[PDB]
Amino acid sequence: KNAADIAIIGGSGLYQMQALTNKRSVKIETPYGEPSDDIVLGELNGVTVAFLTRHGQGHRLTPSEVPYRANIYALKTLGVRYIVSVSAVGSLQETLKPLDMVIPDQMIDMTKQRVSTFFGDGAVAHVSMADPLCPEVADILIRAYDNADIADGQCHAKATYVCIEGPQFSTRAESHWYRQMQADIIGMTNMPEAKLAREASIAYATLALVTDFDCWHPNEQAVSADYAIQNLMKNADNAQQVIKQAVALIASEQPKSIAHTALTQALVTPVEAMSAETKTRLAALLP
Amino acid sequence: KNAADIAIIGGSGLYQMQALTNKRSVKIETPYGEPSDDIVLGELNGVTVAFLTRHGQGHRLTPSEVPYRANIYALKTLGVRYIVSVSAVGSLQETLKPLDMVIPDQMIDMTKQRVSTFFGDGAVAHVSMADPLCPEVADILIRAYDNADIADGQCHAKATYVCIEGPQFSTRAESHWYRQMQADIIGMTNMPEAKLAREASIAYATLALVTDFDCWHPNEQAVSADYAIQNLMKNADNAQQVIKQAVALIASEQPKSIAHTALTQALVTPVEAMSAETKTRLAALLP
Amino acid sequence: KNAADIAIIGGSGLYQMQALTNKRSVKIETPYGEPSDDIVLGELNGVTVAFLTRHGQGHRLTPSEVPYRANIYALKTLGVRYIVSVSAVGSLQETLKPLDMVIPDQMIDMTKQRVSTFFGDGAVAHVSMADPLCPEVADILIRAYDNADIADGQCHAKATYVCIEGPQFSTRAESHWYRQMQADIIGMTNMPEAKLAREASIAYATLALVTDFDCWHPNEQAVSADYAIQNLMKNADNAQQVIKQAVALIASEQPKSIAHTALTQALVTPVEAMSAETKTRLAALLP
Ligand SMILES: CCN(CC)c1ccc2c(-c3ccccc3C(=O)O)c3ccc(=[N+](CC)CC)cc-3oc2c1
Ligand SMILES: CCN(CC)c1ccc2c(-c3ccccc3C(=O)O)c3ccc(=[N+](CC)CC)cc-3oc2c1
Ligand SMILES: CCN(CC)c1ccc2c(-c3ccccc3C(=O)O)c3ccc(=[N+](CC)CC)cc-3oc2c1
Ligand SMILES: CCN(CC)c1ccc2c(-c3ccccc3C(=O)O)c3ccc(=[N+](CC)CC)cc-3oc2c1
Ligand SMILES: CCN(CC)c1ccc2c(-c3ccccc3C(=O)O)c3ccc(=[N+](CC)CC)cc-3oc2c1
Ligand SMILES: CCN(CC)c1ccc2c(-c3ccccc3C(=O)O)c3ccc(=[N+](CC)CC)cc-3oc2c1
Ligand SMILES: [Cl-]
Ligand SMILES: [Cl-]
Ligand SMILES: [Cl-]
Ligand SMILES: [Cl-]
Ligand SMILES: [Cl-]
Ligand SMILES: [Cl-]
Repeated sequence: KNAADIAIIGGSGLYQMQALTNKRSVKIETPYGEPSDDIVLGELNGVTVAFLTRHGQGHRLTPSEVPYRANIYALKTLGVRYIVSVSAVGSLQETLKPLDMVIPDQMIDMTKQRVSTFFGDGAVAHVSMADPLCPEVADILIRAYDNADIADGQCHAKATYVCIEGPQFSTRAESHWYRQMQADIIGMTNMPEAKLAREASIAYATLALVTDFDCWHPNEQAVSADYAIQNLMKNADNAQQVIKQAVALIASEQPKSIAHTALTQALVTPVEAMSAETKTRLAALLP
Repeated sequence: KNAADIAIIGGSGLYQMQALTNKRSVKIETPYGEPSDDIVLGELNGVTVAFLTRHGQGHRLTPSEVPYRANIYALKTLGVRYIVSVSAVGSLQETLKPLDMVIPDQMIDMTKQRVSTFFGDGAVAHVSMADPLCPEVADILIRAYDNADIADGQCHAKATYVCIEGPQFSTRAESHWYRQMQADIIGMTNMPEAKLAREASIAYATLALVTDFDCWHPNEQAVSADYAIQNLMKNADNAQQVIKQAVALIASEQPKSIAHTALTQALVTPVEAMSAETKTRLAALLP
Repeated sequence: KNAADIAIIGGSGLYQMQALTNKRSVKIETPYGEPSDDIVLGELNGVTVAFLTRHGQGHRLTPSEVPYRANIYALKTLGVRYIVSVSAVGSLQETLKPLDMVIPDQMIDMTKQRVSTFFGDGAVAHVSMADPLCPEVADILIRAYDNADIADGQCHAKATYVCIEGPQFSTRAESHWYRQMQADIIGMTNMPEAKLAREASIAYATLALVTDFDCWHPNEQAVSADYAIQNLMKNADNAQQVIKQAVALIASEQPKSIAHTALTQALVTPVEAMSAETKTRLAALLP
């Protein structure tokens, strides 16, 4: 009977959602192997939410090895229609400061080595990622931030997230180049997660937590190393207040998302043309 | 006795060449496994042409999983000296409109996960891709287009094709970025096909069929979804007329291509230095 | 008892270091398989240096298949604290001419298919690559060049190296694009080598040998093909004089490098949290 309309995918610094009631863990098997950790289900004011720690318990996974296809497939099997990804990012812009949040509206996928589709091997589909972060969810995030009355920082909307492979932080020349491409924040995880969520017909948007300037800033002075985890911990607690507010808005407003029908004019291979093995592997994504 | 000097690699919307006479299919085994489909051989005015459907019958393959090395190796075994790749593309430029054709002269390889050389594991070679689309074949395509007297659209030469991994269409920020890199059209398939054709000493050029603006255009209005396959079908039939004319010109003119000797000053490992296994795998490419 | 504080990783045209005395070869097993070739140990004026031919004997490896993790791991096991990578590059800038040397201070990793970290599968670490080429070693290289009194060319410092996957040389549009990103030289090998050296806490810098303009120059005239190996051979012999001088300076000056402590605030997984298998695989990199 385990079902949730709304999921939170928690990034660096988010290993649990403390405030959920009647917490219970579910191990979901998928055709893509195991998700990053058992998915936690609980209620935030009677609204059932699924919480998935992207890096697993103890932060055991690097961005490149996160099982993105299992995680999105598992959330699909729970009936999730809305995902909020909560991710630590570096800032590429002077006006986006540590402890600010950013709700990007665009993304550029610079990742190299990640499987970034559920398709292939028997089924062809080409979803549009023109608007890769659902504006109805992004608008909710903006009002959720304001509703949370956060003491530190501000929230910026309409930014571009560039996703890199990792795990190392960027060289200065790479940071300069991402700036020239008009990117605003940098992270390692929201691709291929945004692509996969779209293929799975799930509305997906990102609440980014600015943890520092990328390296385009000479952090050289002895005043940089340990504050950086402490601000990651402060960001994470601010993020929890924002999520509380956002879950409330999604539950009451239930916005229509273009993601919800993304597969239907993108699927090239008719379901009747798929092999038994292909249909079985794609079962939760197909109408 | 199955030999062809000229091959057409057909993209989205091109699953056959109807006009060829004495059609016959050949299954070619290669050291890279099977090509995308049986290669069809037939005569266009007594000129033997090989036709290969890049996506296989029924459009079964996504761009990332096309067996590019098998396809080019197989066409090499038939003695093909000239390839025309016929590919559906998105436009990144206002003046390149749906139903136009584009004959690019440059390419940028943004693909991530494709094996993009026949070399490695026993043999080292570094071919130049400075001019990655043979200008002698591109010039033939331009005159072929004019000779075909196409009713809809115009043909543009001297454009840059950016090849992305796919399968999803680009985000708006990615489209903006490709524009800033001076790319003109976007597709998913002509890399590594152009690199492999060059390593195989085969002259290779692209006839691109504009199927729509990339996403940098708000197709939002209900007036976009189904016309998009119908214009892909119109493009494909216009393309057939162009190919008819181009095969005629290549057959009569037999232009000299720099691709024809591309391997000879690029090969670092002397053939006498290769292992038996390496020589056998590379046999059709070596002098 | 085989130990060296300093290693030279030799690129195209560098298959040995002739001047070392009491040469002896060591085969090092690593958890990442075998290095590119047996590492040669010898003394340059009584200073022990390790010499590793990146492409193996006979130039047998392409850039994509070099075992970068084995090579860096093996040099770590010898106690190497300083690496000079000596690499052939193409120039993207008019003022960087064939036979010049370039000591870059920045790098952009455009490679696609290379394992670019020792981390994952049990251990998470995020080293900063903000300054990816140790300025203390780069400054030594500059003074080493001057000390070597090279007859042909000049040496340029403070350049950006863009690393591409290879093996083909760049299209003109790609060369144009790398110019627009403010890159100065192009090579195929120093990523992921620079990332891995940083994770291994080894100071790493590059002596780049300009072997020609990239393709952004019409080498068309019959005056280009064979001079290109002869200038690669002249570069290589100039490089040996520079290395002689650089080894001397590193040995006497022993500069402190930020690389030397790069792992200590970057490691996320506590050593006590790693599995036996993970600790064993990472043993030489861990404190
Ligand atoms: C030389 C520039 N300095 C070094 C002292 C830094 C320092 C930290 C980062 C971080 C970062 C990551 C985790 C915790 C704190 C930080 C921080 O900054 O202070 C980053 C954290 C994320 C990030 N995004 C880039 C992929 C990925 C999330 C970029 C980051 O860049 C940093 C640069
Ligand atoms: C290799 C990458 N190229 C870039 C254009 C593509 C992209 C899309 C298609 C589509 C297609 C594209 C967008 C949305 C829906 C479809 C679809 O398919 O429904 C197609 C849709 C139908 C189709 N035919 C298969 C024979 C239908 C007769 C072929 C299609 O080919 C495509 C090729
Ligand atoms: C939001 C922007 N709109 C959505 C309604 C579109 C719509 C379609 C495409 C297509 C496309 C692909 C197959 C059939 C028709 C189309 C079309 O456009 O109408 C494309 C087809 C190819 C293409 N190249 C990009 C890789 C690959 C061929 C890009 C395309 O971009 C499209 C954007
Ligand atoms: C790792 C990537 N780097 C970028 C410069 C390269 C690139 C090319 C070569 C070549 C080379 C380059 C272009 C055309 C022909 C050759 C060739 O090789 O014939 C070489 C050609 C000969 C050669 N020697 C092998 C010991 C010949 C003595 C070494 C070569 O090394 C190259 C390295
Ligand atoms: C059309 C442009 N012309 C063709 C005649 C060339 C010619 C050579 C290169 C070389 C190159 C590589 C090995 C030996 C000599 C050369 C050379 O140039 O003359 C290169 C050698 C390295 C290089 N870096 C690019 C990856 C890699 C080392 C780029 C190179 O670009 C070249 C372009
Ligand atoms: C997925 C990519 N994102 C980009 C910011 C990152 C990047 C870094 C961290 C770090 C981190 C970052 C930089 C330097 C040291 C660390 C560290 O870790 O010591 C972390 C350091 C500690 C940590 N906590 C694990 C639960 C400590 C409580 C989490 C960290 O998460 C990171 C995430
Ligand atoms: Cl932790
Ligand atoms: Cl920092
Ligand atoms: Cl179809
Ligand atoms: Cl459309
Ligand atoms: Cl050689
Ligand atoms: Cl040359």
